[PDB]
Amino acid sequence: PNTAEKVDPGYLFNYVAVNWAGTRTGGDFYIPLSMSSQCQVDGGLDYGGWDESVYTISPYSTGNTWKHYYSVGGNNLMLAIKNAEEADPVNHNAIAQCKILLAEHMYEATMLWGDIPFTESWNGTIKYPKFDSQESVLNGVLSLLDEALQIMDLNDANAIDEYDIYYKGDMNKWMTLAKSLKFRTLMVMVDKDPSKATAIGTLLQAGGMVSSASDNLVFPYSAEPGNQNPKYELIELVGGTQILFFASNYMLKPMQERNDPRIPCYFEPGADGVYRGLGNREPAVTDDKDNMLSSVVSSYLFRKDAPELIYSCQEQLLLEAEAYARGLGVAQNLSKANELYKKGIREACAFYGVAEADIDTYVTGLPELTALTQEKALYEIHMQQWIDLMDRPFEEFVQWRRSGTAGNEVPTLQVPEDATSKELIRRWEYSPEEMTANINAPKESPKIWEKLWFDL
Amino acid sequence: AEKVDPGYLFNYVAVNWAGTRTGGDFYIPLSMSSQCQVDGGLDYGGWDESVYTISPYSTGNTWKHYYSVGGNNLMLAIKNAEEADPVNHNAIAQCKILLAEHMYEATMLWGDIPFTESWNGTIKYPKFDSQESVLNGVLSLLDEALQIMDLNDANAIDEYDIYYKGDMNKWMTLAKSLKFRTLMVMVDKDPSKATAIGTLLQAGGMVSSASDNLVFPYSAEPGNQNPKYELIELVGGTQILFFASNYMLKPMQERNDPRIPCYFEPGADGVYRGLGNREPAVTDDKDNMLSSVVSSYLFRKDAPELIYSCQEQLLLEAEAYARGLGVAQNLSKANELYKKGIREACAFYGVAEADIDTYVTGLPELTALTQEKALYEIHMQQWIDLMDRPFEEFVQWRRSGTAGNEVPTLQVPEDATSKELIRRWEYSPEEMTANINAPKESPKIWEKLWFDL
Ligand SMILES: [Cl-]
Ligand code: NA
Ligand code: NA
Repeated sequence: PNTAEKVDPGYLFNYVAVNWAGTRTGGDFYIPLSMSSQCQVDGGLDYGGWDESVYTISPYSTGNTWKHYYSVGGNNLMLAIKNAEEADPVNHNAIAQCKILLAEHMYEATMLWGDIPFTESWNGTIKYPKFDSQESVLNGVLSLLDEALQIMDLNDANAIDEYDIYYKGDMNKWMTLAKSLKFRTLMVMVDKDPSKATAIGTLLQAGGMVSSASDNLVFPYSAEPGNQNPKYELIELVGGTQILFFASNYMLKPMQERNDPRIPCYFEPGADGVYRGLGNREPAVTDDKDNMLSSVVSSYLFRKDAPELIYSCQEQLLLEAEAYARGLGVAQNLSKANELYKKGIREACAFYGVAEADIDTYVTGLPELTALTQEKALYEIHMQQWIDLMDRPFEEFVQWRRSGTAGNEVPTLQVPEDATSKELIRRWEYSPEEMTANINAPKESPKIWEKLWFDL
Repeated sequence: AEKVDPGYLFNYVAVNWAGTRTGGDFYIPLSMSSQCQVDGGLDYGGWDESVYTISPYSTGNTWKHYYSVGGNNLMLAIKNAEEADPVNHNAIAQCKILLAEHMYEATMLWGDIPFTESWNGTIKYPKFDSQESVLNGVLSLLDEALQIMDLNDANAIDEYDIYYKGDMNKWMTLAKSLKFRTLMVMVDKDPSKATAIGTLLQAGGMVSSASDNLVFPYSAEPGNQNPKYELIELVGGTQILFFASNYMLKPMQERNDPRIPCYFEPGADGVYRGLGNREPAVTDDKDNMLSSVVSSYLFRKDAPELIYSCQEQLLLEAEAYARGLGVAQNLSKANELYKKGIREACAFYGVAEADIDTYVTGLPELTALTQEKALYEIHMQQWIDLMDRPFEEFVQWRRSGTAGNEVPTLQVPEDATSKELIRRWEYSPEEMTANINAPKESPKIWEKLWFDL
């Protein structure tokens, strides 16, 4: 923490950004979350055959991911903040930028592990930091974001700019993002802490939150060697043919019932031109000539320059729609909900490259939320959220758990047949290094089916 | 996993292997635990590995490299080369040499490990082979490589061979040298290897000049920078994490070794001075560094990662002649090779020719020493050569002596739990959990491996 000397905040910020994206798109994160959440499937043991399909998350995967949030990301964001505080002139915007990423790092960590270190982390005086409750951590996330919004200065050109790969130092975009991450985090907490409804309402009244694609928080991979999306390498190592990630029936069937024009963007068809999916661990279907008849996840999503989307306007717009449908700090309003639902679906389809005319057709044909019961309207919003997040398995897993209380999650999932667990997965076990080295860690890790605080 | 280019896989392995060897989860554990370097105390480096606390992530990441990243893909590359038309015999040789070297490195950390049953679809949970099996397996792979290799076939891994660009004469020279090195590792525990060592010495054609070195060339190009540079950039670009160990510096000073300025930076007063394990780095009242840090030049972006060197080879040859391993004991020959190896060592680190001459001139002739004292000086030169190559250093230190006569003599770190010097690593968490044929308990870090007496 204080062992390092003078380090440029921008260098550190970008190092964190690159490794964070590398982590989110890596095999020790993307695969566990996609296969365990069942938003994708592995095509059985002959193909993907991922242990994570039956809830076996490797201790290397938890350790590598944990190492990123605490050593690679957290430690260096804190260091960047310290250098920005100590600079002359004080770089207020750099502090805001770094605090927003730090907030998002701790948010992601607690949504996997629940109770985790935070308040005592990155402290030279504390050898072995205590574990904070998820409730503490999530309120800590909100505080960081509010601290960022307070210290930020839109009339100061000084910021992390050349080393800000997200927004190039445009503090209006960081402001817009910080508010949106607040809103998202509040939506995560509001089932367990209903008193958050008020703060949600206040943000909805204020506006100025992520609303179009230019506002997206996205890490841009490129074709340049050295900045290629790790997902490409994953497929190159098995010959360049995408035979590891398959269309899950939990994803494809709802899309087919709604005639969703994203199907060709999310999946490749079978050899006959037909899109067809698979259950968890169901063997991929081939003909006698060994042609693939099952749908695989689109190879386009595993290309070298595939972007890594961290927070999107679709995501925001469908959450706003949900808030109005549920009347969270605002009067229940299915008219406004419908407007935002339609808008979110348009931005979703646009992001994945659906043609304008096909978007129009899809959105036109979808029932107005106005014409449904509040219960059915909310179900359709939740389903659209589930559809939106197939290629964003971390957000998907949060979304699925958040979507319902007392077994009413959308969509309804079955426990994988060959899993030890009798119940659906709800969290990750703690990393081996933290369990060994930290004397203030739990002696025992909670089981993977034990709900986290936010999850009812 | 279907049709894949062997060259693509080979290069992917090479890059990640170098990335692993120069990474903080390998270089730091080995340098700090072996005590060929020190951390300057808790205010500076403050590395847990100084007190033998090797993280379960570090063992897991390293293990993952040898088995998943390296081994699995080398096997896959070999399979694709076997199935190609025409059969790419040289690619197979190239891949087998690297695979041998991967298993060699793994057994020298963990002892008994999977090998014969690894990378097999029919075997869920592979058994652990004895180190003896693995090391003989390493020799077999190298011999298989030398046999299948074809010097009249232009076809090989060339554009994707970052080491030698497909020059199979260099791979031949290397394979023989790795055999020799591996035999030297085994000969204390298995003295019958002396004969095979003798045979290789008679034949020659082993690594002898810098162009023969197996080295991964990092560059200034973003995307191929040495991880050690990033490590120092993250703490401000000033090298305050790796410090001169007294176990390294003092022997160099008593011999007036001209590598001192290449290995270290002097203190602010121009004096080179070292530190004990975990000893706090010394500063003046003005906060200038008076202790010697490891040279920042060694942490530059294009610092090469040396995997097998001609110094290393030449000092081992010198040792073999000094000990009479399959050849008649011969301190004249040993002296010739010792002098030669020291010259190549100093040259590698950029010592000026005149200063090399002075140093080698001033060193006693092995001829004029007892065989015991001559061997001690060879061992000390080997220890000096490997400061910035901590994996090889740790092998070297353990191999250097039997029954507590290692060179140099080391003390156990004060704040370590262990009562004895470190000898191995504990097994990775994933392998202990997932493999039902793994040991229930990991051996303790002070329990000698098979080769180590
Ligand atoms: Cl900048
Ligand atoms: Na829930
Ligand atoms: Na020994």
